[PDB]
Amino acid sequence: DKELKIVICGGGSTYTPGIVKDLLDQRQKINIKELWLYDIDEERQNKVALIVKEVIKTEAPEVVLKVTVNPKEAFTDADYIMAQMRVGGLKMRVKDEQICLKHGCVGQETCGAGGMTYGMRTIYPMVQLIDYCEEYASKKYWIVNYSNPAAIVAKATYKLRPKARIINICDMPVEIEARMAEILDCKLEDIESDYFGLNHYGWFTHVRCKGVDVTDKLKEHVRKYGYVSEASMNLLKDPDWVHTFKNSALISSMFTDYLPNTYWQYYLMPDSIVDYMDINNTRGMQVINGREKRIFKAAEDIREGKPVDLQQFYVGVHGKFIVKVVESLIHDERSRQLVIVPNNGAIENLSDDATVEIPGYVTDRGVEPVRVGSIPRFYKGLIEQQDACEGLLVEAAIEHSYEKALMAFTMNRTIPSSLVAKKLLDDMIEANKGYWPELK
Amino acid sequence: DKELKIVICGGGSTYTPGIVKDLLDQRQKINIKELWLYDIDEERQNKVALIVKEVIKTEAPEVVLKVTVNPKEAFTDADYIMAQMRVGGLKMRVKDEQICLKHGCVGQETCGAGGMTYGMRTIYPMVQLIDYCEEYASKKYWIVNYSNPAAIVAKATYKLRPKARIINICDMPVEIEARMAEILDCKLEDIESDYFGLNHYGWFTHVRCKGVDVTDKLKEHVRKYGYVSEASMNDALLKDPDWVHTFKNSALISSMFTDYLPNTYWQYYLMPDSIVDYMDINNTRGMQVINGREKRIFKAAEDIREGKPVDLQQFYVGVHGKFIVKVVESLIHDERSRQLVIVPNNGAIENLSDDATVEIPGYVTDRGVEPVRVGSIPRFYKGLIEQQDACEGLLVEAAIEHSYEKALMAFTMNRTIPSSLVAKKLLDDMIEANKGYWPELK
Amino acid sequence: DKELKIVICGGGSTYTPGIVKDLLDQRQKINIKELWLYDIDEERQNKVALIVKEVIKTEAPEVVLKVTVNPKEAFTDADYIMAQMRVGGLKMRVKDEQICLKHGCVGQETCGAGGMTYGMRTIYPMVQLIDYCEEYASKKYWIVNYSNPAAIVAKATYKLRPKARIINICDMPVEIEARMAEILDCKLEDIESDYFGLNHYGWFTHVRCKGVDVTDKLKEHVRKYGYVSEATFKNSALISSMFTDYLPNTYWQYYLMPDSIVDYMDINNTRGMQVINGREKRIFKAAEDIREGKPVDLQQFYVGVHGKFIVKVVESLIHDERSRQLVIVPNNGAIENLSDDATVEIPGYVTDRGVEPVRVGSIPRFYKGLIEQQDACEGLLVEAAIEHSYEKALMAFTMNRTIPSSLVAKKLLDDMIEANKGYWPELK
Amino acid sequence: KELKIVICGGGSTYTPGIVKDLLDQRQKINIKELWLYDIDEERQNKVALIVKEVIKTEAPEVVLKVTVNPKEAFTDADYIMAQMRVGGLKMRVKDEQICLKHGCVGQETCGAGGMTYGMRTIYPMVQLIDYCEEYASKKYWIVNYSNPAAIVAKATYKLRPKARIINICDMPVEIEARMAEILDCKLEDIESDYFGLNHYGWFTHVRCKGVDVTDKLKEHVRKYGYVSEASMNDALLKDPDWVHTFKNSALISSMFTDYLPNTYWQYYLMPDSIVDYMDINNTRGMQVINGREKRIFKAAEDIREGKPVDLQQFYVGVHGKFIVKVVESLIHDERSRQLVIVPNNGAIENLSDDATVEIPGYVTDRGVEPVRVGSIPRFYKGLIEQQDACEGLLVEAAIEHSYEKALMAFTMNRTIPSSLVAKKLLDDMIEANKGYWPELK
Ligand SMILES: NC(=O)c1ccc[n+]([C@@H]2O[C@H](COP(=O)([O-])OP(=O)(O)OC[C@H]3O[C@@H](n4cnc5c(N)ncnc54)[C@H](O)[C@@H]3O)[C@@H](O)[C@H]2O)c1
Ligand SMILES: NC(=O)c1ccc[n+]([C@@H]2O[C@H](COP(=O)([O-])OP(=O)(O)OC[C@H]3O[C@@H](n4cnc5c(N)ncnc54)[C@H](O)[C@@H]3O)[C@@H](O)[C@H]2O)c1
Ligand SMILES: NC(=O)c1ccc[n+]([C@@H]2O[C@H](COP(=O)([O-])OP(=O)(O)OC[C@H]3O[C@@H](n4cnc5c(N)ncnc54)[C@H](O)[C@@H]3O)[C@@H](O)[C@H]2O)c1
Ligand SMILES: NC(=O)c1ccc[n+]([C@@H]2O[C@H](COP(=O)([O-])OP(=O)(O)OC[C@H]3O[C@@H](n4cnc5c(N)ncnc54)[C@H](O)[C@@H]3O)[C@@H](O)[C@H]2O)c1
Ligand SMILES: O=P(O)(O)OC[C@H]1O[C@H](O)[C@H](O)[C@@H](O)[C@@H]1O
Ligand SMILES: O=P(O)(O)OC[C@H]1O[C@H](O)[C@H](O)[C@@H](O)[C@@H]1O
Ligand SMILES: O=P(O)(O)OC[C@H]1O[C@H](O)[C@H](O)[C@@H](O)[C@@H]1O
Ligand SMILES: [Mn+2]
Ligand SMILES: [Mn+2]
Ligand SMILES: [Mn+2]
Ligand SMILES: [Mn+2]
Repeated sequence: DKELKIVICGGGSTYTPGIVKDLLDQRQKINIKELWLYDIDEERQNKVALIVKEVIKTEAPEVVLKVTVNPKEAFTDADYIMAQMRVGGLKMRVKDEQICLKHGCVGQETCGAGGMTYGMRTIYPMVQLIDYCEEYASKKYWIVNYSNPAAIVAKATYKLRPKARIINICDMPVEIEARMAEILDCKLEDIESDYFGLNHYGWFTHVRCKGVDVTDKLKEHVRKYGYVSEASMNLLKDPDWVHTFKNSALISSMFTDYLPNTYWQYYLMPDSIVDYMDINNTRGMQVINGREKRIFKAAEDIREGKPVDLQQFYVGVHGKFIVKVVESLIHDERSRQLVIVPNNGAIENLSDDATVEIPGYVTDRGVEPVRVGSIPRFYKGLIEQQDACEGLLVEAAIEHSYEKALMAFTMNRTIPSSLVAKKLLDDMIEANKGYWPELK
Repeated sequence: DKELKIVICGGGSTYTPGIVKDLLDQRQKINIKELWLYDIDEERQNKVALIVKEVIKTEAPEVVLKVTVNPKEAFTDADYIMAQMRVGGLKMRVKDEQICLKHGCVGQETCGAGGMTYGMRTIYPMVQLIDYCEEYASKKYWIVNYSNPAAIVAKATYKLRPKARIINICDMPVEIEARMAEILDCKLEDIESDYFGLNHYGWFTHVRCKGVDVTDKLKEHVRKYGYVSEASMNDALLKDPDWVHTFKNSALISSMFTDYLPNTYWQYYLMPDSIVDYMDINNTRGMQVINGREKRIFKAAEDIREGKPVDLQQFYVGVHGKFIVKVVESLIHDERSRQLVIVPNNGAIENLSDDATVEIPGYVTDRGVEPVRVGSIPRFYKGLIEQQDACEGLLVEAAIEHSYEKALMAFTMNRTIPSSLVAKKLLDDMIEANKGYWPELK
Repeated sequence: DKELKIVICGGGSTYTPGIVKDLLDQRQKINIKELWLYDIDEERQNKVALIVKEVIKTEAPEVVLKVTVNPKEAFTDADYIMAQMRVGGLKMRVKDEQICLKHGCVGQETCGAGGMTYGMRTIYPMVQLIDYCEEYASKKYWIVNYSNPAAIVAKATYKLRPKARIINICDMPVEIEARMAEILDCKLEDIESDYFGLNHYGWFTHVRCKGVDVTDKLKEHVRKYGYVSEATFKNSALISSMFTDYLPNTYWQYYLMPDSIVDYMDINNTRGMQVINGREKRIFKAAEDIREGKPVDLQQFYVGVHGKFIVKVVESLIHDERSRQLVIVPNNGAIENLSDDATVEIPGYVTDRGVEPVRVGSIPRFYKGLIEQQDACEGLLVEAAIEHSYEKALMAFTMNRTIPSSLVAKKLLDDMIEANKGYWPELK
Repeated sequence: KELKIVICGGGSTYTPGIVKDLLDQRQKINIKELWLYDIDEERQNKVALIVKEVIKTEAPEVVLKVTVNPKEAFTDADYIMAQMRVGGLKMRVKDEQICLKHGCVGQETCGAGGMTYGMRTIYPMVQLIDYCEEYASKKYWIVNYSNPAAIVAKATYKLRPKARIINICDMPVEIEARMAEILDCKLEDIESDYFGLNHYGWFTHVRCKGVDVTDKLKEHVRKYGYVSEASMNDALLKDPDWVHTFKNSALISSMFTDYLPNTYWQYYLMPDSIVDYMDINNTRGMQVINGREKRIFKAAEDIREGKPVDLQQFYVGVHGKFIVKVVESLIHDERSRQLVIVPNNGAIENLSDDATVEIPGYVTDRGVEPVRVGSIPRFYKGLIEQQDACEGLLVEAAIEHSYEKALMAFTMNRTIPSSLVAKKLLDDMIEANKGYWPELK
């Protein structure tokens, strides 16, 4: 009910225009006082801010915009801080994907040796974001972080800053039930699923469209066509997410207990992913020539006074799900979202420091995670491997240990051998000088 | 959208006219096809049914009322079963309280040896209620059980019938929240608290009115006056002098242990000395409700049969009916209401065993309860729950395995019982007084 | 092997003449270079030391005796320190038992409010003994502590000094094993039992003499005459009859039947006064008769399997003999249904590097609930020592079974604070 | 008392060795009769010939009995030493052939080959237990040292929890033999702390006569591995594979510097180096056909003709002595501290209860008393948890007759790089093990 200072950490992001409009679509419920754009790359944010200035003009010209690179200005009296940083940028992302494919391992943004490399670049910058809000922001601030790797960052931030008023979320589960809703002619607001596992490492146990269970109806379709549908093709315009949503067919057919997350293709079938990818045109290269080009081109058109199509960025359930989390934090709406919380008994046969991705009711005081219970053996063993992998990686950043990171690389299902882990690790240390913590 | 068949298991209860009116007040949200009153005592239920018909005639005359003692006719195609049975009746309640006071122990309805005795009378009759609904009722039935002892029956029903579509609740925390509403001059709708422990064995960690945390302000008042305010005296529950003494005893407990606001029933566990002296062997609490709540509900039955006018607002008091109807209503429309229910732990409270039936906040869905991950509790409250959970656990094993030694272990474990020697003299006294109600113990 | 420096922490104890002789009997295995007596009451230690040298020269007059009160003197290059201290002495034990009987509670040395009060006196003096040896003693020293209350001391010292080279034992399980052997006509060295629980809070699950299990024959006799045989003890016949699974520890007569003990105890003549005018007075009169040249009987102190059990643990630490004993150890999964920081009393193999406890497994519900209550009771009392909290000490008093209510617990704790000023830590 | 000793699997190549090491303790083991039981009648009698001349040269007063009847061999049996290899030494070859056909490691106990070998031995082991509970002495003991000990011990405990069985393995003792040869220490004075699964553990501390030598061993093993100069003289180092396995541990000990690794970690941590090293037309299972199995059938033919046999070629290795010491400890209650396989149940706190871990324990006359070792670090918890789930899912596939549980188990295994490869390996193992594997719907 109070005027709120909304701060976007990483204003120069390609998702910034879409986030703002989805935040402006909920104006009558979120009392925006000042919309702040914060970033460490000034000239990059200035170009993206010109689109935000046009998104504000076309949707709500009364919203006051603020752009800065000083953390004191951006975070002083900050009420809600939606974090979406990419440490190193997309240029460092293709470096992670090239080194992995050079050694024959999968090169992904969040999975495999690439995601582990991206993680240790984001651990300490995220903690610095925590300390910024603890010093300057409101005493009851909130950091709705959806920057990747969510599994490693949430595990690192919980062990380093346990008292941080933070909520780590991901939209990949929301994107899957967006596909699941179209398979059934169901509307996305009427969908709801039970879920467990780590980030990019979970399963849909039960699905229901408006209270009526559905899991069997979806299981039959996904095992035959995957998460694609005849209406899905109308994000599905991207020729790479059509491969991911289709790849869920073989996984859901071999293991028939639950409906799988699309990120299981990189762990269950890494040999097929390696042959599918191309080191000369990695996914990061595909978005530099795609999403990032179309947002720089739109910034140049605004400078040239030419009309821009602002609906390029108003796509996906990405922005809608994040604003709902903020909206539930403001009015205590008790929204049930698949968020990432410390376990501490939520899943009994898992460790306490494990950051599981489970359903929880978003209160104004934080997430109230639902007690899930015990999980089967096949899913405990997979999570125990990744949880130890992520845990050894965090401990490598805390202790500045080379062996701890080497142990974490060997633990990953992507890395096939202890010898490959050492050769992959030594290449990342060379390519992350100035980003990674120094290992001894 | 679907017409529902609501069955009140135990229609001859003193709370039956209350919850019937509280159920009729939600007529737009609960589509009542028929209202069924089931009981094993035909004559007692027919007298209460006279008042239920008078309540129906006053609030909603379009609701058809069916009264029966046949379980197959009562539970066939049943949609929602609200259990409020008292195995042995108030007759056995005064005998449990008198036997305890005869041995210098706290004789309470649900706490101490009287509660454990009342529990063993209710285990198998509750299981028979479950098998009735599994066999006769709808495949999506729900048993909103609020019969006591809710702690023992929930742990027993979960072990014997784990697949039962049952939800065990209690109004004692809600009644405490009503007092906290009066102390703060806050509306009960705006109240919400964090809570953990067992039934009649819990603690309020945080309490907030309209989202604003008011725990520190409440414990300031409770430490000096207890759960009693000057506006609390105006309501109907605080008319009973036993409830005034019961709420005002929380001042000592909230002053010695300053972490949380205690549940009211800690009066008998933490202070059995001050309770054995306060109670009267010749006028126990069960005797008081016989000369009070039970007397005034069978008087109104005779007044109805004599044409004299009956004051129906006698039984419309308390948050008893309002809380139980809200649970069923949240089961029908999937309202996701956050209530303090009794669920199997299974990691909800990490320091406790899996089969511990803890009383924690949960969201009532049309599929059951989704309990929130409470986490770890400090040492002083773990050790207290570990003792009672072992006590209640050994008592459930005594009913299943028919073991006399497990029952002696259950009585020895309880905090009310001072020694194992008193536990045997009390147990053997309960064996004879409950011949016909208890399971055989070899 | 190496000539070792044996130190007795508490030379003014009434047990010192017995421990010394039991240690001299194993002189062929324990290479003693000099026997030390450490204490803080040099007036009391010098009188008991007169009995020691007379025990020395009547058993082995070639070992060197040393009597000092300087902590650096006694613990420098010390290889084995045998702690038997009693903080407050026997003059405060009588006050712990009188205060409990003032409120109608169990007035015992180690069980109830008397035990918790005694435990709060021994925590920090024990920590100081640890820090004395960590800097002055040998880097592989071993502290064999058997000073009560072992349950509260072992839990407090393990949380405060986790890396302490300490072994907490108790002869009460061995004394029961002695009376068991007398029932079965068995040699004490041939008896061996499986055991679990807290110190003075455990049970005998299986007992065997010469390999043959004799549990059923024992509990037949113990249910009739208790642990007493034809060749406190007799009270265990009721406990073994009401609960038929295991053979109980004798100390369960205070927790399972507290009010029955209160009717048996006389406040004007407590147990601590029986030893004042009994064991303690026979030690000082013996030292008095030694000072006057009167011939003394040194065999009156040689009684008991008390000293022989503690020497056996030390000998097993020296030569790595793998002696299986009932030792108080940190749980950490030895009993699954108990917390990690629970100090369980389970059989373990005494090695040259410490005790290797056997994995016991899960215990049934009735014994878990009783242990969980006492473990939380002792855990809260230890937290009251570290955090200096009056509410934590009140919580621990309320948790104890022998306390009828929290009302009596507050009146009981307040009386203990009045009588233990100078021994207890501050409680805000 | 007089004891009836039964060797389950008399046709084994280790039968003459364990008989020699059993007769060396004839004063500590009162042997009433020595029984050789097996299902292969023709194979056992040939191996029984060597056993007849072993007893002739050592203690000709021992009564020898051969049979193929379980009621004859197991009635009144006091101690049974499990030694079976169901399917034979040639089904082992096809395990190591199919694995290398898909580019995976082909090992007797590790990878898809060991999981396949395990599924063959689960129900035969359950039948051996039910044979003894029904026929043998009421206080019988089964000293099981037949592989895969990890999967068998987990399956036998979940199916027969009250079985009087003790699962052991000489691999830690074979390493302890090598460690003793590096430090000029005697094997009787060696003693080590150890945790993990069977062929999946780590040596945390090592002592020679009670003095820690772990840092001194790490200095040598990180350079030459478990290979030393005195080790070469031993008969096991004359095999070219057992030298490559003991020197391969140099890298694993150099990368993970916490503990000394079990030599079987080369198959889990290095599936690239092993598949490159293995020859598909001459696997380890083939090297024992024309190697160990040829030297024992040569000796069996030498006896029936009259030619005197050299029996000391079967009298090498810590395998037999370590097994006889365990059974001797059960008879006289010697409390021998051995590295055995027991149900966890809190022994390793941060592991599941049904996990069968390999930890030190004191062998009494009533079973093994394992020591409480506590929690293990994160890197070693995650590795064991993955293998524990792998072996757990494989045991469930045997009990529940589920094809999906088997596919889940083959996918969890570290040596299998993909679910696609896990499905292709499982389908080939099903066809090759028809009649040995249970049905998988
Ligand atoms: N979890 C999910 O479901 C999900 C979905 C989409 C995007 N994301 C995350 O969104 C982020 C942005 O993606 P993008 O394609 O727009 O990236 P981008 O590289 O185009 O932009 C990232 C922005 O972050 C800024 N930044 C970098 N380090 C920073 C720091 N320490 N503090 C503040 N700002 C910093 C950069 O300067 C840049 O402006 C990534 O972390 C991505 O993984 C996550
Ligand atoms: N959960 C709580 O906090 C809470 C609050 C109020 C009441 N209660 C419980 O409500 C119940 C009723 O209280 P009351 O004072 O109105 O009781 P009451 O004695 O006046 O009436 C109880 C009724 O139950 C019937 N009954 C007994 N055994 C039965 C069986 N096996 N099947 C069906 N009906 C059976 C009796 O015949 C009688 O009609 C008690 O169990 C009481 O403890 C619980
Ligand atoms: N656990 C068992 O099985 C077992 C058996 C018998 C006795 N005990 C305990 O062992 C101890 C034996 O002593 P006792 O009963 O003969 O009493 P005691 O009073 O005769 O001797 C205790 C000695 O401890 C000394 N002391 C006090 N504070 C000290 C400190 N800080 N450092 C060193 N010495 C200190 C005293 O001055 C005195 O000399 C007592 O605590 C007794 O209860 C335990
Ligand atoms: N400590 C260890 O872990 C260790 C050490 C050495 C050998 N082993 C195991 O020893 C076993 C034997 O090795 P080997 O090379 O001598 O084998 P082998 O092939 O030479 O002999 C195995 C014998 O088992 C018999 N057999 C098969 N099924 C049987 C059944 N159901 N009951 C009884 N006997 C049966 C066969 O007929 C054959 O005679 C293998 O399982 C091997 O892995 C393990
Ligand atoms: O019947 P009474 O003794 O008045 O009890 C009144 C009731 O108060 C609350 O509702 C408690 O939760 C019940 O357990 C109790 O029965
Ligand atoms: O001191 P007493 O009354 O003689 O007690 C006899 C001794 O035996 C008990 O078992 C305790 O271990 C000692 O604390 C006690 O001193
Ligand atoms: O490869 P092989 O010659 O058959 O020997 C293999 C054997 O050697 C190791 O030392 C292990 O102790 C055994 O478990 C294994 O089966
Ligand atoms: Mn994501
Ligand atoms: Mn109640
Ligand atoms: Mn003692
Ligand atoms: Mn082996």
